[PDB]
Amino acid sequence: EVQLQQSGPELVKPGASVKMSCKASGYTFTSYVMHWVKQKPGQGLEWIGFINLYNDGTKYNEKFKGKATLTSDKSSSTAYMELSSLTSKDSAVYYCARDYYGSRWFDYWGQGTTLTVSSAKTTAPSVYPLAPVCGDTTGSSVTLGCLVKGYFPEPVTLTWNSGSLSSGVHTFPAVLQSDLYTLSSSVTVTSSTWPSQSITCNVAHPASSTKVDKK
Amino acid sequence: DVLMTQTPLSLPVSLGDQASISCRSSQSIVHSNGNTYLEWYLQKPGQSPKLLIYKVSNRFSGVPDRFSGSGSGTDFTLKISRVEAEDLGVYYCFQGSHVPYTFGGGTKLEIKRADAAPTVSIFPPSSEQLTSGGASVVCFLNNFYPKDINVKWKIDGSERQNGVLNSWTDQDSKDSTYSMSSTLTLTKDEYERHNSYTCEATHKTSTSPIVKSFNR
DNA sequence: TCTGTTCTTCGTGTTCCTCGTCTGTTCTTCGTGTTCCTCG
RNA sequence: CGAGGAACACGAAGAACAGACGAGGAACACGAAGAACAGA
Repeated sequence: EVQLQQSGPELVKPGASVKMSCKASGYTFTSYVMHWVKQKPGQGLEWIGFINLYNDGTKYNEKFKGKATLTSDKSSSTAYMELSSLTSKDSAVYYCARDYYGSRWFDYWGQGTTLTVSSAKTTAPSVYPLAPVCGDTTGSSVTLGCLVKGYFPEPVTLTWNSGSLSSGVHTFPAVLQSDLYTLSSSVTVTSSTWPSQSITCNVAHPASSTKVDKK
Repeated sequence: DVLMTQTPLSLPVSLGDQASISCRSSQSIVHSNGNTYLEWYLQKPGQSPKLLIYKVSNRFSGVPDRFSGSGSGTDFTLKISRVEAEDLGVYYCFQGSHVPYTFGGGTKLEIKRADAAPTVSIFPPSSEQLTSGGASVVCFLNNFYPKDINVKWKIDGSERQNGVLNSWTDQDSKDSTYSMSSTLTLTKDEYERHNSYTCEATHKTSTSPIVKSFNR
């Protein structure tokens, strides 16, 4: 059981400095190399760096030299980045990595974080239940959902009946452009399940709201 | 600089057929030891990716032996047969030769199945948003099997692709298809300049584009 | 033109630290082969 | 006739030693590539 853990989501201001802590379990630390990979969605992944845990050989990429700093500590069993020269194009997922040979490949990976850059202000979301055209069941199956508008932070996590309804569901992404986020989800449910089984949309949101809306 | 060529960008695979994927290098791959060290990684959507193939054909301790690796030179292949359901995700190959140890992306798994009929529905906006001076028509068009879908929006016989946002989804775990959401967002004074609202889609099973117009 | 020195990239050789690979050697156990002994 | 214990082996498992390979940094005497303050 050699797995890794990281911190949670992070929101940062432009021009600031942010940190990464990386913990693991199982075997020793100073015998191996910690390795480190970047991922931005919709685009191929990219290696960042590596640090050996005995001599601390500091070397970054041909582009990322002088940009991010890589350190570690053995007593806390932790690896550390500090990120500066911040800008909004790197709001993405960063991945900690365990070496298997001489900083040459990777064998297991941590969970990484969502490092996001803050813009505008953190607003509470506006949720709207999707109302049918005719109301009651007027066909073989009916369609319902959830329309959410006007929120800054990404953790707007959409649950039906507090974690249920994993079948016949359409989870949907959010749009980061202009700091205007729209969430639109739809569920197609059967004809004889309308008046008793009214499935509720649920936004889980730590900075703003734990909101529940019933149709 | 390091570039990699993903000539199998996508692939047709159903549950039980074969496939071969050739990650291709721009230059040679040889090392001073005479060997090459090429690695392929698997990501199921939801969890962190893990090591699958580490040198060419030998692998990680505890993986199934059903995948296989081969090749030497500038293009390197992996072969699979009798494809299961629990090994879906995205594959990655690592460049083995040059000094900047740059990753390589763009190799994903695609489940083959029969095509699916469109499901079209229209949502006029809720009154809470109508009290705020804005409105948003929603057209949900679901169960699209291929990715060549062309959407249009019409408002009283007039073509305007303005104020329109669109939302996709990835490969479903159980439905194994796509889904489509289209929102047209304007103000309430910009709403009631016209009456009928139309969403139109271009699919391949429906040999004519599907047109749906509602009134309120 | 160089030195007192400082800020950076690449080698000439050695050692320290960790590791994945390959070859020979040795100890124990197992599906079992050679003589003695024993078990029905 | 079937099998087991004692010393050796066809092949396999756990372990250790000896040598070599390369992978990553550290230290030292010297070489190449750009520069600056003062001195001769």
